[PDB]
Amino acid sequence: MKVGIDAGGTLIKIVQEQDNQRTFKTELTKNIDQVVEWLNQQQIEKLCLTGGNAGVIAENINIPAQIFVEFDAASQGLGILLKEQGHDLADYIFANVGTGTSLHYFDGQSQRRVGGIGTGGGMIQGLGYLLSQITDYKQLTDMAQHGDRNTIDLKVRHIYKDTEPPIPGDLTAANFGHVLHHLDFTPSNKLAAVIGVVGEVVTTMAITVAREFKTENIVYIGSSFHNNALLRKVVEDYTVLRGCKPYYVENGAFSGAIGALYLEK
Amino acid sequence: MKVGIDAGGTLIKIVQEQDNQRTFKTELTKNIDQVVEWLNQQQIEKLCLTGGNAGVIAENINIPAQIFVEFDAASQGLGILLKEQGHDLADYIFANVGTGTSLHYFDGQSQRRVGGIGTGGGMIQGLGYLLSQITDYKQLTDMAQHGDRNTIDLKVRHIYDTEPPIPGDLTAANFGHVLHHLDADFTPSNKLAAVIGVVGEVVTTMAITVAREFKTENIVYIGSSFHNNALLRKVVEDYTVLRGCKPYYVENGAFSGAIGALYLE
Ligand SMILES: CC(C)(COP(=O)(O)O)[C@@H](O)C(=O)NCCC(=O)NCCc1ccc2c(c1)OCO2
Ligand SMILES: CC(C)(COP(=O)(O)O)[C@@H](O)C(=O)NCCC(=O)NCCc1ccc2c(c1)OCO2
Ligand SMILES: Nc1ncnc2c1ncn2[C@@H]1O[C@H](COP(=O)(O)OP(=O)(O)O)[C@@H](O)[C@H]1O
Ligand SMILES: Nc1ncnc2c1ncn2[C@@H]1O[C@H](COP(=O)(O)OP(=O)(O)O)[C@@H](O)[C@H]1O
Ligand SMILES: [Mg+2]
Ligand SMILES: [Mg+2]
Repeated sequence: MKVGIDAGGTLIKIVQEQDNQRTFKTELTKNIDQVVEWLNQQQIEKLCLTGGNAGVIAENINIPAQIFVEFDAASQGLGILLKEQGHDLADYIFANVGTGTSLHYFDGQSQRRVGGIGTGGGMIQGLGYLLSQITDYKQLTDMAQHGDRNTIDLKVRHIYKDTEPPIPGDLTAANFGHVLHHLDFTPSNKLAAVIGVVGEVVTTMAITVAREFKTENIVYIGSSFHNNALLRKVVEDYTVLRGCKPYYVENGAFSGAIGALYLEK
Repeated sequence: MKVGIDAGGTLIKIVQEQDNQRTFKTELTKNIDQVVEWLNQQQIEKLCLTGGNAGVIAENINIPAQIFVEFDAASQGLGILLKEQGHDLADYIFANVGTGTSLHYFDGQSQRRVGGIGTGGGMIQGLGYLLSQITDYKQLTDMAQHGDRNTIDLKVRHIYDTEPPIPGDLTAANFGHVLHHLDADFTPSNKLAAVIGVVGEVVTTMAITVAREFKTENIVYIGSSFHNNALLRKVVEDYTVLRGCKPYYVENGAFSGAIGALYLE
């Protein structure tokens, strides 16, 4: 029984490894006390930790464990998942959309963090609550899927009216830029708008560093995508529209947890 | 007299050259017909137009107008103002924070658009409205200046008693602290500071990124989004300096396109 844990800002991602068969488990970071409780009802050969709240588990537990830096673990665990699912990428950008967003360039050998931005799942939840007073994640994201962004977001065509614009008319020109023109807004529409801006910024920054480091492959991981097809859709379609190849990975959110186990030896 | 006009998504910038004197004027883009009726009264030697709404002006007036693309006009005006204000820059990014944001790299001889994002002035107004119900720009910005982002934004140190792999004071996630502070009723000022906060962080991030890519330490910020918004300017200025780049703000920078259309011929 080997256990990899990525204790991040919002979710604790738990990977158990036993007989080459891995099981996946997730807890809220708010419930970190229940993860410690659970760990001590377990027999564990090796415990491998990563992410911001790894210290909290490390100090509150009796058994020995080892801490690894999340950027390396994510990069190592991601690489493992990609290969198992049939993707042979000599290089790629990967964007880790957790509570916040961290961007890395994997050159084929190692990773380097090339950027980051505070627009992630934290903002989806945070700004989502402020606009809808919903706290429940499933409730929030499900509702957002029905949303229409037309009355909230402003497109290039809306600025350029009938004159042909210098860049595609369909692009978002300003997020939340149509609001002051439609003053006569449902939580669906508002929540979809929040997810939309988060998506478009992440994709923008991803595509920019992808171009900077001369690769067309962009991989998107993080729990921010779970139960949120709209976010996934917003990211993939713009990646494609800029001539890059988006990649999604099953259990991609557990890259840090798996990478920790791999970094351990 | 001579008249240059940048008719944008939110503001119409008007530069009047008469008797060796410049007059800088702003009218709301909702009042475009009003601007049109003013142009028809006037004695004008040369009318030069740019921006998305330039076409609405041209088809409604009774004199000829020369139309140019706002990217080329913005660049020409900015290079004029820069040289006039003592600046001798070999190369730079210029970040145009208008209704939306457009990023450009000036190599010495010409500009090329290197990216954009819909986080800008129009987001500040629309999103600000949803969180406060304030539709008056001046009320919106004034209110936001005394805002405190502490209880709303999530920093890197808050995710990590551990030493983080990147500086702890940085924003990890905008609005990422909201779920932790549910009990607090969030003041309009504090919410609006965080709106301005995320807009400033995204644009500055992208401008720093493209600056690194095109190998320039100079980033010139323009656009009327900075008008009456010390917070935005500060957010953008401090983080540009934070990342080892030189930020430049230009007197009449928001009128770059209006000036530049008069000198693009
Ligand atoms: C911190 C962390 C690695 C933690 O991983 P996780 O818990 O999985 O989200 C991840 O959230 C992250 O990379 N967040 C974004 C950190 C970042 O690169 N911020 C730059 C955006 C920014 C731009 C301007 C800023 C600023 C911050 O602080 C003040 O001025
Ligand atoms: C269009 C315009 C030049 C108009 O000038 P102005 O009125 O001076 O702000 C300016 O607002 C601008 O550059 N806006 C941003 C356009 C852009 O580069 N968008 C990319 C961000 C984006 C990312 C993903 C998207 C998307 C848009 O559309 C849906 O999918
Ligand atoms: N069951 C859930 N509870 C809360 N947030 C969730 C859940 N499922 C997905 N999320 C989303 O995932 C985000 C966290 O993503 P993750 O990659 O786990 O980041 P971290 O490593 O910071 O925990 C949340 O902010 C939210 O947008
Ligand atoms: N008088 C004003 N009324 C409304 N918004 C203003 C005003 N002055 C400055 N702004 C801000 O500047 C933005 C417009 O910037 P600008 O560069 O003029 O954009 P555009 O070229 O699209 O008109 C607005 O979205 C708003 O945030
Ligand atoms: Mg994480
Ligand atoms: Mg403009």
